[PDB]
Amino acid sequence: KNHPMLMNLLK
Amino acid sequence: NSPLKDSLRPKLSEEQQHIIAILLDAHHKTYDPTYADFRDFRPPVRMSPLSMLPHLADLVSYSIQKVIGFAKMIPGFRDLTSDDQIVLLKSSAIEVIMLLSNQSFTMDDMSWDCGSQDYKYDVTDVSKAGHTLELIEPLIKFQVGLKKLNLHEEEHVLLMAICIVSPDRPGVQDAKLVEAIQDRLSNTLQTYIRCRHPPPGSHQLYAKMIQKLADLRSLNEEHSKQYRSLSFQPENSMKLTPLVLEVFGN
Ligand SMILES: C=C1/C(=C\C=C2/CCC[C@]3(C)[C@@H]([C@H](C)CCCC(C)(C)O)CC[C@@H]23)C[C@@H](O)C[C@@H]1O
Repeated sequence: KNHPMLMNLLK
Repeated sequence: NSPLKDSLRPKLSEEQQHIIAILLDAHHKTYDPTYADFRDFRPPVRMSPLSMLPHLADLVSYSIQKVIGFAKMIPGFRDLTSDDQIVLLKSSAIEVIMLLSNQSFTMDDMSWDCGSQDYKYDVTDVSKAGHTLELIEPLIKFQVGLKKLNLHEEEHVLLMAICIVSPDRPGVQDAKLVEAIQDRLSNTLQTYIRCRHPPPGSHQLYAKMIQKLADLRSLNEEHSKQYRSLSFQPENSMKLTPLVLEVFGN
């Protein structure tokens, strides 16, 4: 579903 | 005493104390009780329809970022796949925000008081963000019931972590691993209550806390319903933030 911002905050 | 009998005696293990210490620190590093950053949000407007949506959208978006930071520090959380971390945060964010907010909530007038009149939110403010009593009344009831538990901060942060790492969340892949992570936290909480929470406050406290998790699922479901209705209107969706759209839905 692509969650770029969530994905980036989780890095 | 036999090894069995002695083993049945509850004791907070060093690892369990360690878990509590990490979660307390994580909360310390992600919840600002000075509320200094609220200046940064679009201004609250209290009078027009949805006049409080810009401000409360900004508050919520800010708080989602804090929830993510807390989640990353939960022992075990980062051993999950990226996908599972994402689904757990998407599903729990609103619930953890509701839990976090109990810190500013006050039963003096049943509002969320963040240090100044500008940043004091009551049921009228929430309705002016596009929500109805169907959510707001149970939300207040929840805040009251949680406040009545008079949780130790230790219990508060354990509850938030347990909320986040729930195996039955929609989209969860490795439910078995999420469950193992949660169980370590749940056992830590149960043992903390037995050894550190003196009666009568401890009476059925764990069961009461798990009931609050069930309450949060119901609040989550209703919020999602009202949010979908709210965000269905493009002019409303325009007032949200990119992070809120990504997490709560677009
Ligand atoms: C955020 C925090 C705070 C309060 C939370 C509130 C009070 C106002 C209404 C809110 C924001 C509820 C609303 C139903 C959520 C509306 C969100 C949206 C408009 C996008 O559908 C959820 C939690 C409630 C203040 C402080 O405790 C930090 C915390 O972190």
